Parts: sequence; C-alpha cells; structure tokens
Amino acid sequence: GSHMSELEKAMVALIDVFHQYSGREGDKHKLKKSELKELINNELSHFLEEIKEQEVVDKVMETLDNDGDGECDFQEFMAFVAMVTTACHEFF
Amino acid sequence: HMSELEKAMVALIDVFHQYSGREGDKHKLKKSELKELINNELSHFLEEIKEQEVVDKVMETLDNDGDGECDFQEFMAFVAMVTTACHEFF
Amino acid sequence: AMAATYSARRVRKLP
Ligand SMILES: [Ca+2]
Ligand SMILES: [Ca+2]
Ligand SMILES: [Ca+2]
Ligand SMILES: [Ca+2]
Repeated sequence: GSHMSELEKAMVALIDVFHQYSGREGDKHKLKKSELKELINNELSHFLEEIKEQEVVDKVMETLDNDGDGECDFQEFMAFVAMVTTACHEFF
Repeated sequence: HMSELEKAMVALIDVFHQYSGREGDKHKLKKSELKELINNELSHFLEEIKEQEVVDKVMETLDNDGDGECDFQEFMAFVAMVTTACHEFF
Repeated sequence: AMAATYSARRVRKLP
C-alpha cells in the first residue's frame, strides 16, 4: 500500500537504533565494543541476556567483525540482527 | 515494555509468516509470494515488480540452498541487503 | 527513493 508498511518501518527502526548508538564515541558510522554493549543491554534486554563481562562483548565483536577493524559497521550489524532474529524465529 | 529494535525484529518475523503462509509450503516464499511481498510491503524502497524475468532474478539471488523458494534465513539476508542500501540515504 | 534488483550465543526465557 501507500502507507509505510510494518516491514518498511522495521527497517527504518534498524537504521535509527544503529545510528543512535554508533554516533556516541569515535566514528559516528561504526559501533566500537563500547557502543555495541550498550545497544545489546538496552535494546535487546528481552531477547538476549545482559552483558556485564568484558570477555563476552569482545567475543561477540570478534564474531561480528568481518572486515577486521575492531568495530561493527552497519552491514555487520545487519548480520547480527539477522542471527538474533533467526534465533527468536525458531520459537515456532 | 519491549524496545523498538525488538519490535522491528518481531515485525520481520510477522511479515515473513504472513506471506509465506499464503500458498504452498507455509514456511517458505515461492516466487509469487515474494513478488506480492515486495509490491505490497516494500513499495517505497523497491521499484514495483512487473516482469517474471525480475521475479526470477530476485529469487535466484536469494535462494542459497537451491530449492526454488525463500525460507526465513534467506529472507533475513534479503532484508539485510535492502536495509543496508537504504542506510546509504540516511 | 529509490532502488531495484542490485543484490550484493544466548537468547533467554521469553514470550
Ligand atoms: Ca561509534
Ligand atoms: Ca568492522
Ligand atoms: Ca508459501
Ligand atoms: Ca531456499
């Protein structure tokens, strides 16, 4: 239809939450380990267990980071979202 | 008190379930379901699909396990692609 | 507006 679909507004929300957190420290277009942690603990507090150990955020960043700059760009964050969403899906 | 990010993820699951459930395999998008999904729900991000050739090309790109349909994981890859391109105009 | 065909753990006890 002509209204923004639920899908199209979901995509936008993904962009907004990324930019909401990537803009905090350093590079405004990437998530340092610092910003990723806050995102997870604050915005995924119903799907994922809170992170309070540094080893965890390091390992998550290690798995998310494919271009090897030690931070998560948007493309890499969409991959992360894909994984988590997939996990919630297998709840039938 | 669920977050916007979490609502967005859930809307992703919901729209897949809405369209995949219409025809055939209720857990997968066949070509016709995918086309309707794009035309009805992505009308502001993608140009409308009018040609079979176009449906064909899109599904082939998305179908990574070779069964001719788009399961959920293949749909998430699709949503990642689309969102990332849009991201460049934000 | 717009585009076209280009084409390039944990979890928890929840509802
Ligand atoms: Ca940053
Ligand atoms: Ca990176
Ligand atoms: Ca189907
Ligand atoms: Ca498939």
